[PDB]
Amino acid sequence: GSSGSSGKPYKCPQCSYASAIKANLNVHLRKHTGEKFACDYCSFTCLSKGHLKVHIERVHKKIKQHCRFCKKKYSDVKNLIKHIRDAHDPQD
Ligand SMILES: [Zn+2]
Ligand SMILES: [Zn+2]
Ligand SMILES: [Zn+2]
Repeated sequence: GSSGSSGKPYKCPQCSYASAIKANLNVHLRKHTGEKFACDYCSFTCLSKGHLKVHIERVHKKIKQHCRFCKKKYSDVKNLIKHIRDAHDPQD
């Protein structure tokens, strides 16, 4: 059948790494260790801080935002922005 000569079945849940041995997968994961930026919305994690931010702008995008000025929640942040410029419109 299709499945003939398979290899590198073990995949890394941290990156697109692979190996033909479990042990290897373990030692390989050790390298990933270090800086782990977890999401402040879900059980998500990333090595690149810059990326983590995007995860929220793509996953948790348009989340109930609470105005730090009038403690007013807004279904769509987009609006919250205009609001501040409307009600909380600065002199500058
Ligand atoms: Zn890896
Ligand atoms: Zn998240
Ligand atoms: Zn406000």
